[PDB]
Amino acid sequence: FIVEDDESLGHKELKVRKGHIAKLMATEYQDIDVEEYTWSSLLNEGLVEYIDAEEEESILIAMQPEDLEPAEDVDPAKRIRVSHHATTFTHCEIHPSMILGVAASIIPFPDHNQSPRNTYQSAMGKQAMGVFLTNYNVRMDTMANILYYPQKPLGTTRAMEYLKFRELPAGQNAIVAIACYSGY
Amino acid sequence: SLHKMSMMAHRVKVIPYSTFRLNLSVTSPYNADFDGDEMNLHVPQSEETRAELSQLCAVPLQIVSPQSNKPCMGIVQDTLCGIRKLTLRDTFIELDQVLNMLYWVPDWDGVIPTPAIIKPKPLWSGKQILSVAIPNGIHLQRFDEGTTLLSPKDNGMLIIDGQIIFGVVEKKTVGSSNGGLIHVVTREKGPQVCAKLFGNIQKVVNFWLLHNGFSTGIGDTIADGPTMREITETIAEAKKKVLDVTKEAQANLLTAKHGMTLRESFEDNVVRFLNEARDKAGRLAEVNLKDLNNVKQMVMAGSKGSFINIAQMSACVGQQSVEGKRIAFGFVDRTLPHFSKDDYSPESKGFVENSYLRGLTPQEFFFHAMGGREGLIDTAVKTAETGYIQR
Amino acid sequence: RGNLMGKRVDFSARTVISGDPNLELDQVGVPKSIAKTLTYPEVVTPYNIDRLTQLV
Amino acid sequence: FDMGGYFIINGSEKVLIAQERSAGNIVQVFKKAAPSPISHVAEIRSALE
Amino acid sequence: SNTLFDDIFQVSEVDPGRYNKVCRIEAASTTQDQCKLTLDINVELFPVAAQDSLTVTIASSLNLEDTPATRSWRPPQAGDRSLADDYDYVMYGTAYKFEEVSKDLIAVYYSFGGLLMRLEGNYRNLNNLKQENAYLLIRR
Amino acid sequence: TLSHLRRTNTPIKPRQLHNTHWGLVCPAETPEGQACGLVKNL
Amino acid sequence: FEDESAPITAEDSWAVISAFFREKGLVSQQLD
Amino acid sequence: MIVPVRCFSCGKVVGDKWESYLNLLQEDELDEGTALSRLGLKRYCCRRMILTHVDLIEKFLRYNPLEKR
Amino acid sequence: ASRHGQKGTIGITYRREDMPFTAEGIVPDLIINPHAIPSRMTVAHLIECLLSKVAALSGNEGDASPFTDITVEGISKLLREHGYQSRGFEVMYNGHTGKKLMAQIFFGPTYYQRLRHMVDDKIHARARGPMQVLTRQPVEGRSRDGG
Amino acid sequence: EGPQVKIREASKDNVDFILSNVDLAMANSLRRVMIAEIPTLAIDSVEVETNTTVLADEFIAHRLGLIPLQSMDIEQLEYSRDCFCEDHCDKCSVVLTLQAFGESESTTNVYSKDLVIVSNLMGRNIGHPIIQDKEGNGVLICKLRKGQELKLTCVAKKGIAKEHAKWGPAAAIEFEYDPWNKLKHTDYWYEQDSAKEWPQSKNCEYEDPPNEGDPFDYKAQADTFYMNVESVGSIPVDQVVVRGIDTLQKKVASILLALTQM
Amino acid sequence: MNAPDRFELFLLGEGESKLKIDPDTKAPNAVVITFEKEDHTLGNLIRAELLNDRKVLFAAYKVEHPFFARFKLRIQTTEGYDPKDALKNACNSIINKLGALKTNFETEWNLQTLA
RNA sequence: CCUAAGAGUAC
Ligand SMILES: [Mg+2]
Ligand SMILES: [Zn+2]
Ligand SMILES: [Zn+2]
Repeated sequence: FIVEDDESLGHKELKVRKGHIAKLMATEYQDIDVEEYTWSSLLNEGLVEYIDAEEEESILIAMQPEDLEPAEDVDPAKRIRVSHHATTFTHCEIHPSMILGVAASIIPFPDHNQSPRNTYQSAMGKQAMGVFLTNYNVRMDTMANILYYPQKPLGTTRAMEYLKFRELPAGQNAIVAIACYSGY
Repeated sequence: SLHKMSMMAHRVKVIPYSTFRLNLSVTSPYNADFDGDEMNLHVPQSEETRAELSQLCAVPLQIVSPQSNKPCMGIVQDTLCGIRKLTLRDTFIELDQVLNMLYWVPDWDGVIPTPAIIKPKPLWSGKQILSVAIPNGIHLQRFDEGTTLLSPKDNGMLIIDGQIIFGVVEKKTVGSSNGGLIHVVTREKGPQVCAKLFGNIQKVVNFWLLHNGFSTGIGDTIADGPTMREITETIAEAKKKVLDVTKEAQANLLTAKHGMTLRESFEDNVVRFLNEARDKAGRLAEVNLKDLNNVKQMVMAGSKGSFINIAQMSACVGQQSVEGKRIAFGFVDRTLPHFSKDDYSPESKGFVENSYLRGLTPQEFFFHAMGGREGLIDTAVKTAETGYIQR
Repeated sequence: RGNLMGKRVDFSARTVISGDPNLELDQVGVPKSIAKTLTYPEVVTPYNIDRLTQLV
Repeated sequence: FDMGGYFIINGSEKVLIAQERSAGNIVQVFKKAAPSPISHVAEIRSALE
Repeated sequence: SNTLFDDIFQVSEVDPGRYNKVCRIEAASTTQDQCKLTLDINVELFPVAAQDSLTVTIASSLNLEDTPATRSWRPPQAGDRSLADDYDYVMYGTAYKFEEVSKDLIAVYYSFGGLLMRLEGNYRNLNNLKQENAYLLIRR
Repeated sequence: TLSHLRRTNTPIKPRQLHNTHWGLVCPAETPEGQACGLVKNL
Repeated sequence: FEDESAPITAEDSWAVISAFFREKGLVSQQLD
Repeated sequence: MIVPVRCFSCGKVVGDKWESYLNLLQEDELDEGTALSRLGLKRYCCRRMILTHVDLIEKFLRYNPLEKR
Repeated sequence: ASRHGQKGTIGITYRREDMPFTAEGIVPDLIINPHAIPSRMTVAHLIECLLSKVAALSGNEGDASPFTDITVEGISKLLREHGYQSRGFEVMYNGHTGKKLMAQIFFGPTYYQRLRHMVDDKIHARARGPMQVLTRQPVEGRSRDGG
Repeated sequence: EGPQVKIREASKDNVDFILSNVDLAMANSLRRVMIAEIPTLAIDSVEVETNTTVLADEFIAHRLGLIPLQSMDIEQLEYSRDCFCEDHCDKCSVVLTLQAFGESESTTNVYSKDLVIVSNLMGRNIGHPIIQDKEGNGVLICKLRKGQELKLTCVAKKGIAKEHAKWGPAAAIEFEYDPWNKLKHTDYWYEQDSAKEWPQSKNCEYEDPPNEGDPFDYKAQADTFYMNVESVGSIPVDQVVVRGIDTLQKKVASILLALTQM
Repeated sequence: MNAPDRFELFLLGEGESKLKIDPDTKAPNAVVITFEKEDHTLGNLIRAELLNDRKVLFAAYKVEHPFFARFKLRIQTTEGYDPKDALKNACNSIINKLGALKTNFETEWNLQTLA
C-alpha cells in the first residue's frame, strides 16, 4: 500500500479508501453491470506499488494500517504490540500473513508454534494425501493417492481460500484426545 | 548405530502386524522414536553365532554401559510420569485395584501385603504396591536437597529390603542414572533380575496410569491474572534497564569492559538483562503453576519438558540469537524495513516478549524463524561432522 | 569400503518400529510375514527330530 | 483448478525451478583474509543482455 | 499382641502441605513431658483438628490372644475380633530407625506405606519398641 | 504442486534466513537435509 | 462504507489481496 | 468426495442429511449451526462430519462420461 | 501428522468399546501422548483443537489466521457459552471398566494428514535371493528383493 | 428384586433412563455389549456388474456396507459361517439389487430407497433399508450424470460390531454416574475454583448436592447410572437395550456351559 | 498384509477351548483360568461378582496383550471352598441380576406412550 | 542390466 500526506486529515494515511474497496467488492460480486475494477486499476491509479529488496532498503513500512497510521484498559489476553513511536511511513503492508509461502499458509496459528515445527509442517504437508486434481480419473499418472472423504479444516486461515484448500483438502478432522491412555 | 548398545540381541516374539515391536525402555540406547523410524534385524545362522549373540550381545547384559559406568536404559515417558504420580503420599488404592495391580506382576509371590491403613477402610499406598515389583534384599538411600530422616517434602529416597520406606519415585531413582535403582539392582542381583524389574515396574505403573488417566491441554499453559501482570511488570522493568543502558552508551558514559570494545560490552549487558528477565518471568510462571498442572507434573517426573519450556510457553519466549549475537542489521542499519535506522531496542533486534500462548507479532515471528533456521542448519552440520569424526 | 569392510547381507529384515509396554526388555516383536521369510538352519538331531519333522 | 506453468515433455510434466544467481553489473567490494597479500577486492560481473 | 506402647497426645499443629488427603500432625503427650509425636494421617479417612486429644497405641499384633507380615492379608470376616475394634484409625508399618536423641531420649521412626511417624521419649517406656513391624491405633 | 511451481534453487552463511528475505520467500519452508536454506519458496 | 474517502480497516485489505489473486494467480511468474 | 454414510466417531447415519442441509442453507437462509441443529446433529462429531464435507463429486460429474450408454 | 509438525505412527488400534468416552458417548478417533506437547511447544496444536471444538459446536468456521486478534480467552468464553469446560477438558471414563478417569482429558477435533509413508511399502525381508553379477553379493533395494 | 430401572425419555431412536441398584462393572459391561456384541444385518458382499460412474467400485461397496438395514428378526437368520450352503443362501443372507441409470439431463441421485430385495425373506422382518428423513429417500449412495449406469448386486449377512463397525446398531451411548463427584472418583482440574469452572451436568438435578461440611463417605459405592442409548435405526432402541442384556446373559451362560462340560 | 482376521476376536480357533484351568503354586487353594476369545467385557464383570463373594480371598484378571482376545483370571478362596464353585456362584448371580434387569426394563418400557 | 540426475524418510 502507498501512504501519502493526506492534508485533509492532517496525518499520514493510506491512499486506498473505502470507495476503492467497495468497487473491488462490486467487481468480485459481479464475477461470481458496472465498470470493472481490477488489481491493474489499483496499480494504475497509484494505490499500490511494487517494491523489491533494493527499493525496500530506502522505505519505511507500517505493519498494519489500523494500529500504525493514526496517532495515539487493554485486554491481557492479547499479545503485546508496539506502535514504533514514529510517523514517517511511506508504505503499508497489505497483510503480514503474506510473508508466508504456499505450504506455510495452511498452518493454523503459525505464530503460536516454535519455528522448527512450522518448517516441519511446511515440508510435511507436501506429503499429505488428498485430491491433487479433479480430473484424476482421466490421467495415467505413475502413482496417485486420493482420500475417500477429504474434509475442509475446521480451523482455517484467510490465505487458504486463494490456495483452493477448501475445495481440494488433504486431511480429515479427527476427534483427538491427548492422554496417556494405555502406554501404546 | 553410533555405539555397541545400538546393536543388541533380542528374543523373537512373533506378532500379527507389520511392525517391529520393542520395549519402551530399550529405545534410549537405540535413540529410536516411533515417528517413522525403521530398524534392522539379522538372524544368526549357526549355533556358535547364536550362542555368542545370546551370551555377549543380549539386552540385559548391556544395561550398564561401559561408556559412563552407569545404566543406559531406564524408565521413560508414560511410565516415569505414572511412577511419580503413583508414589505420592496422596495416592491410595482400594482392594480391587490392588488385587489387579498385584496380579499384573508376573513374579508376585502370591501374598497380599498388609494395607498401610487398616481402619476404617483398608487402603494400600502406591509405594506399598510398587515395592512388590522391587526385588527383595535391595537397599537404596539418596538424600536430596533439604531432606531429613523425616521427609516433609517426600523427596529423597529410602528403600529398605526392597520396600520403599519413603521418597517419591522419579527420574533420579528409576532413570538411567548412576546410583539409581537400576544400577543397584543390576549390580546386586544380576542383569536378568534387572530386566525382570523393568518389566514388572512398567506393567504395574502402566496399569495404574491406564486406570488413573493423564492428559495435557491449553489450560496447562495459562497462568492467572496476577502472575501475568507480574510477568509483564518484570519484562517492562528489564526493558527500562535496557533503555537506561542504551542512554548511558549513547551518552558515551558507558565504560568498556577490559577485553572487549564498547559495543561488545553494551551487547553483553543487554543480552544478560534480557536473559535474566526471561528467566525471572519463567520462574514466576512456574511458581504460579499448581501441583495439578500437567506440564508441571511432567517436568517434576522428569519424563519430558524443562523449566525453559514452561517459561517460553507461558511467560516469554525470550531473546532470539543468530551466530551467538542478537539479530544483525541485514538491511542498511536496520533489521527490518519496519524499524528506523540505528534502533537497538530489544524489539528491534529480536526480543520476543510474547509467549507462545499469546502469539508472536510478525517481526517476532520472523526473528524466531531466523533462530529456528540457524538451529536446523546447526543440526545438519553437527550430524555430518560427528559422523566423520566418529569414523 | 563398499564390498569388504561393509557389504549387503542375506537373512536381514527392515521395517517400521512400534512401542509395546507388554513386551519384555529383551524381547522384540517380529511380523509374521518377516518370520515366515527369514529362516534358521537347524541340524537334524535325535533331540529335535520330531518338531523339525512337524515343521517340514 | 490446474494452474499451468509447466511443460509436457514426452508425456511427463516438467517444471523449471527458478535458478538463483548473483546480479550482474553491480560493484561488490570484499575484504580478504590475513594470509592473502591483497586486502580488499572490488569486482563487477559485467554482462550485456 | 500386647500393646508395646500407649499414651494420650494433644495435637498442636496440622500441616496440609501439598496434599489433599494426608496431613502431618505434631502432638505432645499429656502425661509425660518428654514424649512427642510427629505423624502423617489420612485426614480424608480420619479428620483431625488442632487441640484434639488422641489416644495412641503401638502394638505388635491385633489378635487378642498372645503371639504363638509373613502371612497374606485377608479381608476381615464378619464376627472377627481384633484390637482394632476398640480404635478408630489403624495403620500398619515398619520401624526403620532407632535414633539416640540424648542421654535418655530416643526416637523411633515408622513408615506406614510411606506415611511417616516419629515417636520421641525417654527410653524407660519406649524400650518395648524394636526394629520390626507394628500397628498404630488411634482413637479420639 | 503449487509449492513445486513456486520453487527456487541456489546452486552451490548462504543457508541462513536473511533479513532481506522478508516478504519475498517463505521464512519457514525448506528441506531439512543438505538443501536447508539453499532451496527456497516464494 | 457510507463515506467514500474513509480510511480502510485491517479486514478490508483481504479484498485487495483477492483482487491481486484474481488478476495474477499463483503461478503468474512462470507464465509471464 | 461424496457425503459419508455414517459419522466416523459415533456412527450416526448422516448420509441422508446432505440434501436437507443444503436446502436449509439455500432456501431458508439459515446459518450452518442452526441447520445442523435442525437435522438432529447434536454431538460435534456429527456436526463436523456434515459441516466440513466437500462435495467434490459435482466436479467429477462435470467431465463427460468415459463409457456412455 | 497434525498441521504443527506432530508426526507419528499408529501404535495400536482399539475398537470403540475400548476407547475412553465422555458423558455424551463421544469417543476419540485418535489418542496422542501428552509428552509430545511440552518439549516441542506446539501451543498452536492446542489452540487449534480448542478453536475447532468451538467451530464444530457453533457451526461457524474457526479463523486461525496467524496475526489476527483471536485469543485463547475468547475461544474459551465461546466454548463455555456452549456448555463445556472453557479450557477443553472433559471428564472421561475408562473403556474397560467404566470408572471415571482421575484426570480430565483434553478432547476435541483436530485436522490430521495421512502421510505417504505406509508400513506396507517399507516392510522388507530377504533370506536368500538374487545376487549381483559382479561382486556376487546381494542386490540393492527392496524392489529387487535386495539385501 | 435386583437392578432397578427408571426411564426419563422415550423416543423412536433414543431412550434415556436411570439404572439404579447395580454394580459399575455390570453397567459398563452392558454398555460395551450394546456397543459391540448385538447382531445386525448389513450388506457384506458386492458383485459389480456395471459402473460407469465417477466413484470406484470398492468406494461404492463400502458405502453400501454402511447402509443400515432392518434387523428386527435378525435372530431368525443364521450366520453365513455356520450354514450348510456354499456361499450364500436364503437361510443366512438377504440379496438386494441396485440398478440405476442416468437417463435425466440433470444429476440423478442413487439413494438407498432404490435397493430392491430379491431373495425371498420367508416372512421375516429383515432386509429393508432404514428410512428416516421426511423426503423418503434413504442414504445418498451415488450420483449419475446423463448416460452413466450402475448395476450391482449385494449379499447381506448378519454380523456384530466386533467384526466390523458397519454392524453396530448402537451409535453413541451416553453413560454417567455420580454427577456431584461425591465418590471422589475424579480430581477436578481448575485454575481458580473447580465448582465455577466445571459446568453442572443435567443429571445433577436428580441427586442431593453434598452438604460441603460432611466428612467423605468412604463406604459409598457407585450406582444409579444415567444412560442414554441412541439407535442407528436397524432395531428399535428398546430392543437395543433388551438385546444387549440378552447377549451379556448369553455370554455368561456360555461360560457356565463350558465350565460344566469340561 | 499381516493384519489378522477380525473374526479371530470372538471365534474359537481349531484345537482350543473356551476355558482352561491351571492350579497356582504360589498360594494354596488358588487357580488361574484362561478365557479364550474374551475381553474386559466379561473379565471385569466376573471379577467384580467374585469380589462380592465373602469366601473369595483373591480375585483378579488381566489381558496380557491387546493383540490377542484372551484373559487370565486368578481366584483364591478359603480352605474347603472350590474356586470353580466360586466361579459358578458368580456366574449364577450375574445371570440372575441380568434377568431381573431385563424384566424391569421391559416393564418400564411398557409404560410409555410417546415411544 | 549399467550409469547419471532429481525428490524424499530416520538420524
Ligand atoms: Mg524419530
Ligand atoms: Zn457422531
Ligand atoms: Zn446359507
